Amino acid sequence: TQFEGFTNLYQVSKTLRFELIPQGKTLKHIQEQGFIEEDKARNDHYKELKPIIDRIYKTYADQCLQLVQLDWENLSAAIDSYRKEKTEETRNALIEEQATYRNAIHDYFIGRTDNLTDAINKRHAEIYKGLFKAELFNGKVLKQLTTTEHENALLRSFDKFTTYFSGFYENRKNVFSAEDISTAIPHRIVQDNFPKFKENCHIFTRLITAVPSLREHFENVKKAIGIFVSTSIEEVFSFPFYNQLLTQTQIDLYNQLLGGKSDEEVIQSFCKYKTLLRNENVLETAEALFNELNSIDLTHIFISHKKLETISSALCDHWDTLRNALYERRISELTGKITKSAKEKVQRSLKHEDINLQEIISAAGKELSEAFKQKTSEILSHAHAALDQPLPTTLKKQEEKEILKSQLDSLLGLYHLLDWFAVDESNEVDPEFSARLTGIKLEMEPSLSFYNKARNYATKKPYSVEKFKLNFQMPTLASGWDVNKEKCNGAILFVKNGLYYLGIMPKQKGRYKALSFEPTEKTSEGFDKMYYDYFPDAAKMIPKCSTQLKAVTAHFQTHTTPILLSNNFIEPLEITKEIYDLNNPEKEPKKFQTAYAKKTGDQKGYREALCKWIDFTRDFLSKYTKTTSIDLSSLRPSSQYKDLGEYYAELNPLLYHISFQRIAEKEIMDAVETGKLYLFQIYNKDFAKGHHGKPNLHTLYWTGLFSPENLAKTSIKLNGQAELFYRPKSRMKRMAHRLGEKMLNKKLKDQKTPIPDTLYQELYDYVNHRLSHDLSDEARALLPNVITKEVSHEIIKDRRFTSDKFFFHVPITLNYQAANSPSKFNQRVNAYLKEHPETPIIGIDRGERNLIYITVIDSTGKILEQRSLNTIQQFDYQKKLDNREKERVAARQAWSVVGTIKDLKQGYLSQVIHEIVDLMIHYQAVVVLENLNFGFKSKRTGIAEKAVYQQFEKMLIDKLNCLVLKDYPAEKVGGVLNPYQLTDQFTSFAKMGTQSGFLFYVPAPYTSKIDPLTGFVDPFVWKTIKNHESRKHFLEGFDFLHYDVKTGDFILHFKMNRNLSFQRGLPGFMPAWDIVFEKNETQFDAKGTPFIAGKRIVPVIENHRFTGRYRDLYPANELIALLEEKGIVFRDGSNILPKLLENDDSHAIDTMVALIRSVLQMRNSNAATGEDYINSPVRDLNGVCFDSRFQNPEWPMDADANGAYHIALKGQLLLNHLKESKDLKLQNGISNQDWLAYIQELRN
DNA sequence: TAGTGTTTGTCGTCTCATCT
RNA sequence: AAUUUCUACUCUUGUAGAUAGCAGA
DNA sequence: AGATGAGACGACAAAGCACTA
Repeated sequence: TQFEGFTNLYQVSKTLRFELIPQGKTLKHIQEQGFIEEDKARNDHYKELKPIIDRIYKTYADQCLQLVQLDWENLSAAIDSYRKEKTEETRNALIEEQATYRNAIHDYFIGRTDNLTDAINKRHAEIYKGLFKAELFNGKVLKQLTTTEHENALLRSFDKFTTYFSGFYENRKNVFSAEDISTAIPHRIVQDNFPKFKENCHIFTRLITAVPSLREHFENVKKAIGIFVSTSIEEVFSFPFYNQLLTQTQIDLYNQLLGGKSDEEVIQSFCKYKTLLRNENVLETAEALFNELNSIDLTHIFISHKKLETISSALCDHWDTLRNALYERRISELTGKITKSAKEKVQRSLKHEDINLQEIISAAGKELSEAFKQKTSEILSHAHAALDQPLPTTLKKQEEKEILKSQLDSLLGLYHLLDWFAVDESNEVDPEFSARLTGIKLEMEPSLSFYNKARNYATKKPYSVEKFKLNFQMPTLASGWDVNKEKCNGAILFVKNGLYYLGIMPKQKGRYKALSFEPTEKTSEGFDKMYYDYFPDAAKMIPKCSTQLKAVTAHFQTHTTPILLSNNFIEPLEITKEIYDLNNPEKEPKKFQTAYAKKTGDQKGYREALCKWIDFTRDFLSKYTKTTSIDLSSLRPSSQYKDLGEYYAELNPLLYHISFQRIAEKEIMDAVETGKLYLFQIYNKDFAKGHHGKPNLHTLYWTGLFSPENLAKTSIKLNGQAELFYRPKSRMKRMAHRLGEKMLNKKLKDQKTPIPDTLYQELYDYVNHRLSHDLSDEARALLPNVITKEVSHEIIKDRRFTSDKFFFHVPITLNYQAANSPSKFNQRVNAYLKEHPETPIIGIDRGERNLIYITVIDSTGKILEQRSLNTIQQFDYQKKLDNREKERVAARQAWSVVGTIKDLKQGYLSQVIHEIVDLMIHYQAVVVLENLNFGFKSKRTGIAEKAVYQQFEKMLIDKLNCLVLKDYPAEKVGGVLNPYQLTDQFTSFAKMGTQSGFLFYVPAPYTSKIDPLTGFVDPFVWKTIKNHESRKHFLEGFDFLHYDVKTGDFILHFKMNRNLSFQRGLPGFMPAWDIVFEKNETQFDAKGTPFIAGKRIVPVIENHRFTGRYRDLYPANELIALLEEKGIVFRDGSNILPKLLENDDSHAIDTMVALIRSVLQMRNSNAATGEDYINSPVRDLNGVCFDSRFQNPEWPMDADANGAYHIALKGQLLLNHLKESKDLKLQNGISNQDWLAYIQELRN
């Protein structure tokens, strides 16, 4: 099983795009006929027609909801039982009960409810059937039903033209669906409004029982308005009335009984919403609510569990403190022998329940109240200071964009604060507080969309990529390329001197005139027209065109003798009665399908019927008009065919064929001149006259589609259903590099270091002698290093959108001869890997000093190669460009900068995809990524968490589904004819497992802070130790600390069976460890650059601000300094820890604990001095601790090298587990304990 | 009494309940 | 600063890589 | 928690009907 055998496995479809350049006078004819303006009127009638069409849905849905009468008592009991017992049995009971009620509403729409009679029930089915297709435009559905006359007009306007309404049809199915989707009407009734209405009835009866005078008072309010005159106040708070609360007019009356594109558009709309917040006095109402919390009962003010961790991180040291403080106080009030089961019950309770504010204060201390008060006034003051601050006049300057974002941050900050409180009625919420909070919470709700709408207004490019499809009054334009359907579709392809032209023939003067081109000899100069000949699928076409004809069926039903067909046949086709009888039996399993043989066993009759059917099929192929000549004899004899499946799989490729015939140039040019044909050259900058160099992949697909070898034997299919588009020019400010100016390169003379953006713009302005300001000192120093360029020719920025452009979307099917879908791809991958035990591993990790780092390991774990992918094609992404982008973010903190950073990240990951696939193909290795489910990356990494990287994995999977290398020849596997198929088709981010073809996924955590020589990891959770007694207990856990006089290194023997309270719970292998304090000698690497052994970089300066700045540290030096200062002897090699405890000095003990933490900190980095390395605090079997500063080629170079290398080892673990296991299945994830045990057993 | 302009044929994969 | 169009770019009226479009979040 | 199973939807030429002479 060669690695090159992973090709032609399953079909893959791609949609190529091209820009159509009108040829000759075709643009003049199109403008004269007004096809573009009519299509613009069509796409704009879409929005005009959409509300008109919605009248049908609104009316029909409203009419169906008027007859709904249900007993909601069962649904209420399922809601009560789930709130009563929080068990998974009551949850599934409620989920099923909701699905039952949703279907009860759905049966009113489709007409399958027992509550309505057959006459009414069947009338709804006749409407719901044609409710999501072209029957909306017939007026038939409207004839069953309510509309303006403009409706008739505009619905008649898309008759036989419902293509644009495709996705819209799905959006309307989401409205009437019975599934548990929030877009639907049944879901809104069952799971949204009824729990609200059910809660309203409970709030009502509780108030009336406690305060009976409130009953007559509520009744007076209902009578004084005029709503629900036939219904008393007790009945509107009873379940049967909810059946009359299913329509908007009734919902509006119910709610009223309770209640009584441009720059200036964002300023006028926000200031209108902003000035509305003053009149409602929502700030004064909010400031009054949070002031109530100082005196009201806080046992009924509840905090949402979904926000408790966020509040803990915003008001306390960590996210842990609140959940932990509540845990300790609840364990403090348990009864009897507190087992470990009772503790786990308290843990699980804190994950999914709302905590009242009093229990939080009683468990966290008075310092939370001060944090709650300070944070509340801080947010309220910023929102108060932003409502009176006026917006600027325009968004032209960045200083004016900043104040708009600043005021939105204050508005979103208050909106964030209000979502701290639980909204669900499951808790005993305060009467007045919950009403006043819910009021201002809903009045601050539009501020969230205003934040996103405003950020999108200014994080958008100056373009306008909006386009509308062109139909040319052709309902099925470019639907199929077949020559027979050429007249009905009107779309053909040409090719001339290597240039591909698209031609379409519009209707002539409102009528269909067919252009009959005359083929000539190849010696005649002219175009070459594609003669697309197709026959979709024999399995469906042969019965339809031969024996499923209505005339044939009628003749056989009425008459018995065989019939002859002389229509659409070169020679008449003889059809017998028996072939029809076999194709039309009295049982569902026909004798043709394997089901008959499976359920009967009559193999002889099965084979005889199959042979007769195949003979009839061959005769039909011979006798049919279009297939009479297409190489029918190439098939194998009919007798030995096993089943119809293989015969059709063999016959279908032979039916499809593409041929080219020379057509005189004069005829095509005269057709274009007359207006009968619209020529369009297909252009993608790879057909330009200035082109030189390897082309795009889509250009290669297009070229190889029409290659002679592909024409002779199909491998790329030209599918139908093509589309044409048109993009109006969208220019708002035209800038170009005109002749005589001076262009500045965005790179220095080294061609790898990009200029900072602001410095580049300033230098470009200065070079053209058009800068008023003097050059800055840094810019002046940078100027000698930059290279400027003269303008040879004009270069218009964003020239793509300075003129109207046509477009052509054509789909292709790569690997046409393969199967429709992959069949157990992972099993084949595992078989290949098992049969090739020496296949290397590729590990990819996101570093911190580089965006993407990769290391490849062989079967034995040796590093074959470690490379940095932060520089691609002579351009530094991480070390230079992303650093300047981050500096610009820190200097301004705008939105457009963040958007540009995201776009740059996406582009860089695209280049990384190319590099990864290149390395894959070179090494024939299996690539191991990291699954984003487990762990998260620190903010120091260049790549974000799960946002950009997760899309990168999907893009890599898609690339490897059909991988073509442009340097490879077409014939060789990997070229455009035989692409590599190395991964299964992507389905979903959650659905993909630990393996996807040659892509493996291993858990992210525990891959970087690991000693590559020993597998040692820092076991202590330093956040646990806080007090002096904790430090004493931690320090007394270790066995001894004796100073080796001969080597000058301290040895701190530690056993994993100690200090379990401070460990992370991962023993692994190696029960005992020997932590070593390296003597600070100056070691030399391969390059000879000196470095101090044992050097550590620590950020601990102050307890809270322990990350302000990194500090140098050499643990041995200050260890011996402290020992000398404290008057303790250590040169004798005696134990030191008991002496330290005997000294009982808090400063010495705290410094010792800090030293242990620092020495156990392996990854030491300092961006200011360009330092990033890992130092092992323990010795391996060789007797030396790892030090990446030695730059040993066989060991990781730096910390990112460590991460990538250990990801590769995790992938190797998975591969070895596969190899040893008999079954071809990969273990679902690797446990941290299991991985640690494996690596520590391997290293030791 | 023609003639000019949407449905069908069966097979493939998806997609919600479901036996084991 | 020139792109089916997205990123980065310029000795090269273009370069390297990626690119499955339609409708809608 | 992996299955089978009924039902629905994509593929596209050509058969085959809705309007006009």
